[PDB]
Amino acid sequence: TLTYDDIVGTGLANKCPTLDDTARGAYPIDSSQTYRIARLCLQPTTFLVKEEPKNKRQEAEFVPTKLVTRETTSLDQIQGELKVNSDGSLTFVEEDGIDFQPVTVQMAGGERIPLLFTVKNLVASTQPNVTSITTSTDFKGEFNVPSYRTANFLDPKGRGLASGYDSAIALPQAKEEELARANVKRFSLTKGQISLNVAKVDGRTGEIAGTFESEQLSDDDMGAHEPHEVKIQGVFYASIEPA
Amino acid sequence: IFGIAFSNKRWLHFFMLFVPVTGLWMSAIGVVGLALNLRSYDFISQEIRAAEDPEFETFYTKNLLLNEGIRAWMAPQDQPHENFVFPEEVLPRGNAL
Amino acid sequence: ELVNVVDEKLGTAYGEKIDLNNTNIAAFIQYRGLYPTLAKLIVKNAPYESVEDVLNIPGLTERQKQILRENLEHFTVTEVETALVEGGDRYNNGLYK
Amino acid sequence: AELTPEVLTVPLNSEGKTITLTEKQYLEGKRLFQYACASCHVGGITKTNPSLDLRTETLALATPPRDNIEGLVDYMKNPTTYDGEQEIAEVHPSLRSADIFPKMRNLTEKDLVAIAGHILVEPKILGDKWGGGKVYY
Amino acid sequence: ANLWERFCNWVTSTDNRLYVGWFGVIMIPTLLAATICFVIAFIAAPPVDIDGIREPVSGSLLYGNNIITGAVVPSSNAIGLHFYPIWEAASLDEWLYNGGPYQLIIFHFLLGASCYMGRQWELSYRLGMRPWICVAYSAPLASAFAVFLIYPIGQGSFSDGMPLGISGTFNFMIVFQAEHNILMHPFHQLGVAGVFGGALFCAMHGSLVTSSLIRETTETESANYGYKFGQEEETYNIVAAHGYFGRLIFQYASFNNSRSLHFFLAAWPVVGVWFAALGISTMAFNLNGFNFNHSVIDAKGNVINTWADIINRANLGMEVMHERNAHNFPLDLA
Amino acid sequence: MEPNPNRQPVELNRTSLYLGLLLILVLALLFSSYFFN
Amino acid sequence: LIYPLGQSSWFFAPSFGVAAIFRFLLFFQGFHNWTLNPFHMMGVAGVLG
Amino acid sequence: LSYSLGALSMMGFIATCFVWFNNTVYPSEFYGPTGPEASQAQAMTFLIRDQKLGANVGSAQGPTGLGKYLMRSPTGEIIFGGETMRFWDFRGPWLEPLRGPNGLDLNKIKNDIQPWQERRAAEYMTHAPLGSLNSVGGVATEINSVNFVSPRSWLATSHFVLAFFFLVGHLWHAGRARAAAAGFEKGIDRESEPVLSMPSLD
Amino acid sequence: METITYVFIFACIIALFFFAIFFREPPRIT
Amino acid sequence: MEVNQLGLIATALFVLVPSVFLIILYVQTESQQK
Amino acid sequence: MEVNQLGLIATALFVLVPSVFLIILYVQTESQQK
Amino acid sequence: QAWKGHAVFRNKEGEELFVRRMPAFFESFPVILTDKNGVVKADIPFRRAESKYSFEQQGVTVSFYGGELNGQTFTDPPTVKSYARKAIFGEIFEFDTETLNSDGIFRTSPRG
Ligand code: CLA
Ligand code: CLA
Ligand code: CLA
Ligand code: CLA
Ligand code: CLA
Ligand SMILES: CC(C)=CCC/C(C)=C/CC/C(C)=C/CC/C(C)=C/CC/C(C)=C/CC/C(C)=C/CC/C(C)=C/CC/C(C)=C/CC/C(C)=C/CC1=CC(=O)C(C)=C(C)C1=O
Ligand SMILES: CC(C)=CCC/C(C)=C/CC/C(C)=C/CC/C(C)=C/CC/C(C)=C/CC/C(C)=C/CC/C(C)=C/CC/C(C)=C/CC/C(C)=C/CC1=CC(=O)C(C)=C(C)C1=O
Ligand SMILES: CCCCCCCCCCCCCCCC(=O)OC[C@H](CO[C@@H]1O[C@H](CS(=O)(=O)O)[C@@H](O)[C@H](O)[C@H]1O)OC(=O)CCCCCCCCCCCCCCC
Ligand SMILES: CCCCCCCCCCCCCCCC(=O)OC[C@H](COP(=O)(O)OC[C@@H](O)CO)OC(=O)CCCCCCCCCCCCCCC
Ligand code: OEX
Ligand SMILES: [Ca+2]
Ligand SMILES: [Ca+2]
Ligand SMILES: [Cl-]
Ligand SMILES: [Cl-]
Ligand SMILES: [Cl-]
Repeated sequence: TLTYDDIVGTGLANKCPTLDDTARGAYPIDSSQTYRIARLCLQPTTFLVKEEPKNKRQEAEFVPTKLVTRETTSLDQIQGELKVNSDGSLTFVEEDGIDFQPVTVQMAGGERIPLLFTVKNLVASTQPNVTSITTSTDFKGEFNVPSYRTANFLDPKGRGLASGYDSAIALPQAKEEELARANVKRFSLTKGQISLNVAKVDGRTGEIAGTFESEQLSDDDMGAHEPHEVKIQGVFYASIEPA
Repeated sequence: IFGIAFSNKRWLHFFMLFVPVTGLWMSAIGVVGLALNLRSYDFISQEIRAAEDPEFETFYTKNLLLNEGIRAWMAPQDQPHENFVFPEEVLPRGNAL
Repeated sequence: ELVNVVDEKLGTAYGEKIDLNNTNIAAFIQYRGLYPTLAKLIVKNAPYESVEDVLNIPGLTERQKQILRENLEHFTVTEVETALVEGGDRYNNGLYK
Repeated sequence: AELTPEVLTVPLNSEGKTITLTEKQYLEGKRLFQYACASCHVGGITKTNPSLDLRTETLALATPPRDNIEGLVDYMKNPTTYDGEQEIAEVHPSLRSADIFPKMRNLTEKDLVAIAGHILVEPKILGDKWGGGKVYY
Repeated sequence: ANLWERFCNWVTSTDNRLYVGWFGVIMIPTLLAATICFVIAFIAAPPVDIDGIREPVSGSLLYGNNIITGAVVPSSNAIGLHFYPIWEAASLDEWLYNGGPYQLIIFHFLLGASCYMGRQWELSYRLGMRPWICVAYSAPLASAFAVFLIYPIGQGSFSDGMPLGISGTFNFMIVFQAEHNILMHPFHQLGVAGVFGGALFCAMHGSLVTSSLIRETTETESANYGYKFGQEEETYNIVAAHGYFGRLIFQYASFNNSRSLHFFLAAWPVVGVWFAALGISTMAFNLNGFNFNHSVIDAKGNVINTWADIINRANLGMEVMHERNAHNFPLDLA
Repeated sequence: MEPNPNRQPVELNRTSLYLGLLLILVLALLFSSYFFN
Repeated sequence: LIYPLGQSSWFFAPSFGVAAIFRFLLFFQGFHNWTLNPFHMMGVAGVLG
Repeated sequence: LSYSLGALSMMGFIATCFVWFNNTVYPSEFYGPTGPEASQAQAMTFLIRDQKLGANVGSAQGPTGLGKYLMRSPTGEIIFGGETMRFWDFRGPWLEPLRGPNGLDLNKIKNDIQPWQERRAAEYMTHAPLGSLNSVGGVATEINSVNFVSPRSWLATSHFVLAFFFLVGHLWHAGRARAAAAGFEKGIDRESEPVLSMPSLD
Repeated sequence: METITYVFIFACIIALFFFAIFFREPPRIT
Repeated sequence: MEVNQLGLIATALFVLVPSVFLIILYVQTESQQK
Repeated sequence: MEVNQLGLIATALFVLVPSVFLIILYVQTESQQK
Repeated sequence: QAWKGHAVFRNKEGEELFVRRMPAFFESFPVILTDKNGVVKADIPFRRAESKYSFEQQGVTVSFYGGELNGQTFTDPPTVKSYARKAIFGEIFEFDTETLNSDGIFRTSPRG
């Protein structure tokens, strides 16, 4: 059993727990029992960004990127209700946890793409009649993506939404109109989508692991520019419990 | 050690006069400009870029934020004849502080 | 046409009263008996369609209900503003003294 | 301007009674406030919870009221949250928790009165500076 | 001689145009690495997240800076005092984002400049000189250590090291004033006496030697030709110089001993600058300038401001505005 | 060092300076319109 | 002399005092951005040089 | 003497760092909190305060996008946020009970913080080793009131100054010992000036 | 164009260092 | 008029560089011993 | 970046004019009789 | 190009408010409006969370007398704020910034 001193500085703290190859069982759902996910962990392994269409207006592709913010990317210690629905589907209702990470990835050529990688307010559901969670179970749902910066954030010229100057004070007599988009900060709130694909189940412990893919918008710099579309792929771990 | 060296003592000692004397004279010229508020306050190209691009930041833009704090926080007590009253809500401050 | 949503909110009742749906929790220190116990319950159980709905929070004591009734005249409700409630800002909005 | 008997006259209770502190009590109050309280309450603010200050208007709206000698002396024995709802001796210096806040061990009833009087007199001298924080420095 | 013996003879050779020596064996590669990285970073480095808040600051010329605004930006606050060599990053792109060039540069520089100091001792020894030029150089060197290493150590981050740039230097100074009231610190005051006095005595010595040059030339030529490199006789009249300066003030305030005078010239700026360095190096552990905020109080207890309180208001402006998105809690504790 | 015997002095007389300056100035007068375009 | 003469009054000259002079330095930073001035920069090089 | 001056200088700088960072052989009970300790204690204090008020401190996004109270270190460990991100290597008896395998544990934070931890964090936050030369406690802009400079600051600064001057003494005496041994500590022999027998550099 | 200018001046200064050191007028004892 | 913004420095350097070359050569010819 | 369009010529002439003055003087010194 | 006219600011109660003018020392200056006796009545806040004097709260309006805007009144906070920002400079003018590609930053005159 590993301690903090065993883990510190290794990179392991940013990894989700894994289950070994023998974990191909089934976890029974008693539809009379209430359930929780006691720990949901999401470890991203790839960030893909949709290239901005040249103007050909064909299918713009999601391209690889380089992570520049180090091993600071995973979502973990997330908990919430696991409802059993009348049609036998399960719905996870995210309540709390370390459910976001600012992440900066870099495109070929240098463009840096910050995003708030998140599952905030995740509501994810399985297919109907899931009498047991098995390696055939999947969860699909949506989450909230709030502005990457919150309302106090001040730009390099001191301008902000809930604080800061409301004008370009270094250009006292410039015409305001051309600068409105930079001067007037806006707070973004959009939706993301995620699929959780169960690959491993320990029937005895209630532990499941698999792969995920999420799609969401990146940072829009408080309304100063257009966000990019991001696709995040990785592994996940969850512990299901009666509660 | 350094690649060059004095070889002429008369030059060496004249240079010792020249350097600090010339420095002080230069600083005086700048202050004559400041008498008129004729400052090197800004780089215009910097400001035009930063006004349009909220992700553009340099140590130059950072120092102006400090200057704006100095001005707002010190002026009412430093310039009492102006009778400045700056309500709490107008004072420039970053997060928390 | 771009709007600063916080400035705009200041022209509503949010700028006049404690908005049970938006105002940061320290605002409840303004009135006797509200902080921290009721303040916590109010923020935790927001949003409210009307001010009186604050009386419907489960577990309240009769004393607590009466304090709430005496303080409804100091409360308002407006639409939830994402910019004011994200970031856990209702609990800590980056303002100290 | 002087530190007059009137400046030194503060509310004893919520029932209209006042007490006039002596100059020596004022000095003792400053000293004892510095000794036991100023590490968190310098200048009338509160470092570990800036939402709550020691301004007289703030103390008046506390439950029970704390804008008088009795209210403050009681606070120093049995501190509560601002609504009176929980007793916080376990995390706030008090006579009741002198075991865990050892600086409270040598404070006498007379000392508490002096500290209380300091808290009430100081804003009468300093105005907005008391509980104002850095803005008013 | 074998190869090692020959190599040693060349390294320590008094005949090399630039002295190498054993300190130089470390100095040369470290200073070259620091110089090359600095030049490339100053021209071409992308923005750096100095304060670890995903708010990259542009330091390089190609990314919108001029000579005055440009810098190599300190490494990320997320790194702190962690050692961040290139090989600890997953890629050069990550290394650059997090301010890796700053650490590479300042560590090679500090090593190289320390060896520069040793090398000064070393050559003085080979030439049969007295050894203490290197002790004079310890003053600027100590100052560089203070701003690039000791201050970061005390505050817990290389993100608080002085940036390698003109405007970044001013940023460091202003924030230092806010956080330590350095102007009110006696070690910085000794530093000012050291450099103002150094300049004064530099001009003084220059002017007095120049004033008493012995006539060896005509008016149509520089008086500098009146001195020949390596001549045995002194080129000015120290007796006339002392005769002048002793009357300017009074006899006993003037030096008649050149060795004493030149020692004073060495000692005044060096000692002052040692105190400057020690000011930074001790404010690194937050023993700060004198604090007379509200020191003067009237009979009632009204605060009567002094100039110290006006300084305080300026400092507050700096404090509240610096790193405007980095603080979440009410006190700036490092 | 032992001196290099291949060294020669270089000259430009006044007439050649005047001819050269004329060439350069007239070329500038001619090409400048195309530089500004 | 020249500096206050260009300003509103002698009030803005330096006051003769240690802390007062420090105030004068910080005023020049906040109001004039005097560190950015190449004439001050040449002064610094001549003093430090 | 010079060898010993060099050694003592080295020891001086080590002692400076020992008293600045170490809280084992320099117990914070006696010496006050370390700089790293007090900064972490501040983050702990406000996490406790705001969580009592109902904040979910794990999911609270700060103005920059990083967690207001909690974030990841560059290797992923859960650490306090704000400027104290730099101090995540700090370890102390009042904080460690909240530490799990992956760093600060959110379930422990939500459920297991004891009043003695709140008190200690508040104490350390308000006895940070910052103060003026005349012993006015706190930040440089703080008003007179609290007579405090941490023993950690007194001990670190004094020993840096001492270590520095001892390095100078080392250089002074090492350089002099060399020159005296070789016989030129009093100056160059006018009739045997070494440079005069050396070939010109150019 | 600005960047080119700054780098150009810097490069000239570095070249100047080279000449000032290796191609200085040699100091001669008379 | 919308002229090429490099025309000014192009013309200036076109004139100055070769003119200076010639002036250098002329003056050092004059200063040679007669 | 929106720089001053005269900054390039200003900088170039600031360098070239005095540098050229010095080179002229240096070279004609060298060419004088030894 | 033209004087816009004299801007008169009023709050919801109809009291005349006066914008505090920028002194020459200041490159930037806050927007603070007082009544005739110097009491603060409205401002443009930096921090909004504890704002009490915002133009939105105080119902600040601006009416113009003389110049191009003579007889006009604006009540929408963005526009009223915009004119208040210009009032710190004193009388308000319309400028052609296009002809010279003017950058919005003050320069001295031949006197300076
Ligand atoms: C690297 C740090 C640094 C350095 C080396 C300098 C260096 C300089 N600064 Mg700058 N400064 C700095 C940082 C620095 N500054 C920063 C970060 C700021 C913030 C913007 C400033 C703000 C600043 C201001 C506002 C001014 C300077 C000025 C100066 C110059 C002062 C010259 C002088 O000696 O005047 C000292 C005074 C004199 C030489 C006048 C004559 C004095 C007589 C002879 C005294 C006689 C005394 C007598 C015998 C009696 C003594 C009695 C005793 C009891 C006291 C000098 C070039 C000044 C300058 O530019 O002036 C033109 C100035 O006004 N600086
Ligand atoms: C004089 C040569 C020299 C020296 C001293 C350094 C030193 C350094 N390099 Mg640099 N480097 C050099 C030349 C040198 N470099 C050259 C020529 C290149 C081009 C290939 C580079 C390219 C380079 C890169 C890309 C990087 C460095 C980095 C570093 C740092 C860490 C090195 C390390 O981890 O070694 C570990 C080695 C040891 C601990 C040696 C132990 C073995 C000995 C025998 C034991 C005794 C040593 C002991 C500590 C005491 C010293 C003895 C003393 C008492 C006399 C350090 C500042 C890194 C950096 O700057 O990080 C921020 C980094 O990323 N270097
Ligand atoms: C600023 C650092 C510094 C400098 C410039 C010097 C300079 C000098 N030393 Mg001292 N020394 C120092 C620190 C220093 N010392 C310290 C801290 C100690 C205590 C351990 C000593 C112990 C010492 C002894 C025992 C002796 C000297 C001696 C000398 C003199 C003769 C040359 C020599 O043998 O060097 C030796 C150099 C050192 C011991 C340290 C030099 C440190 C610098 C920074 C170079 C580091 C190079 C290193 C290989 C790079 C590490 C890279 C890393 C990434 C692996 C010369 C004046 C000799 C002398 O003649 O005394 C009378 C002698 O016998 N020194
Ligand atoms: C390691 C050395 C050291 C350290 C860390 C301390 C620490 C402390 N002392 Mg102790 N003490 C010391 C040595 C030390 N002392 C010595 C040598 C004496 C005999 C004089 C004393 C006698 C003493 C008394 C009587 C008292 C203290 C007190 C205190 C506290 C307040 C200090 C203060 O206000 O400073 C004020 C700061 C100064 C006076 C400035 C000192 C600056 C010096 C002069 C600069 C040194 C530079 C360098 C060494 C010189 C080299 C010159 C160069 C050219 C070569 C503090 C905890 C007080 C206390 O609180 O007790 C409970 C107290 O009342 N100390
Ligand atoms: C003004 C001069 C001055 C003063 C007042 C001090 C004072 C102090 N120094 Mg500093 N020091 C100085 C100059 C000074 N120093 C200089 C010039 C240097 C070299 C640069 C140092 C290097 C230095 C270091 C490296 C350290 C100190 C430390 C200390 C402190 C503890 C001293 C100690 O216990 O020594 C140790 C005592 C001895 C060596 C004497 C023998 C002690 C015996 C072995 C003790 C046995 C105890 C044992 C329990 C017995 C029990 C019996 C059992 C059978 C029952 C003390 C505050 C320490 C500290 O606190 O730093 C932060 C420390 O680590 N000093
Ligand atoms: C990639 C890119 C572009 C990188 C560049 C980035 C970057 C930040 C570049 C820096 C830009 C830069 C240089 C900025 C500074 C600009 C600036 C402020 C310039 C000042 C200009 C100026 C005219 C100022 C006026 C005041 C003035 C005249 C100052 C001169 C200062 C000066 C040169 C002093 C001398 C310094 C010095 C090292 C002297 C050494 C002398 C020497 C060899 C002594 C040794 C010696 C001593 C003896 O006693 C004896 C007996 C002998 C025999 C002997 O030998
Ligand atoms: C209308 C009426 C009443 C008229 C009456 C007028 C009248 C006749 C008066 C007579 C009566 C009378 C005398 C009254 C006095 C009144 C009075 C006390 C006025 C006060 C004046 C005043 C403010 C004086 C301040 C004192 C002062 C000038 C102090 C500064 C001097 C000082 C501290 C010097 C020491 C500094 C120092 C160590 C310098 C050495 C460093 C240095 C210059 C090295 C360079 C150097 C030095 C050499 O040494 C030589 C050799 C060479 C080579 C060389 O490089
Ligand atoms: C009330 C307080 C209680 C007391 C406490 C004591 C505190 C310790 C005091 C420190 C003692 C200092 C001793 C000085 C000895 C010395 O230097 O001798 C060396 C020579 C000997 O003098 C020369 O002396 C020679 C003879 S001999 O060498 O002495 O034999 C002679 O030939 C020559 O003409 C003469 O100039 O001194 C000089 O060259 C002239 C004096 C120069 C001043 C030295 C101080 C260093 C600079 C000041 C530091 C800067 C501080 C300001 C920051 C910017
Ligand atoms: C370890 C190896 C380190 C090598 C590093 C390279 C060092 C370069 C040293 C400067 C060379 C250029 C000197 C030209 C000028 C030159 O050739 O000087 C040579 C000159 C020789 O003096 P003499 O006494 O011999 O000459 C006197 C007679 O000729 C009278 O006319 O030296 C001085 O004048 C010393 C004072 C000037 C000191 C200037 C130092 C400036 C430092 C550089 C600052 C610029 C920074 C810009 C950064 C972008
Ligand atoms: O990083 Mn650069 O400056 Ca030293 O204090 Mn805390 O941290 Mn941040 O604030 Mn203030
Ligand atoms: Ca599957
Ligand atoms: Ca335009
Ligand atoms: Cl309040
Ligand atoms: Cl800053
Ligand atoms: Cl913080």
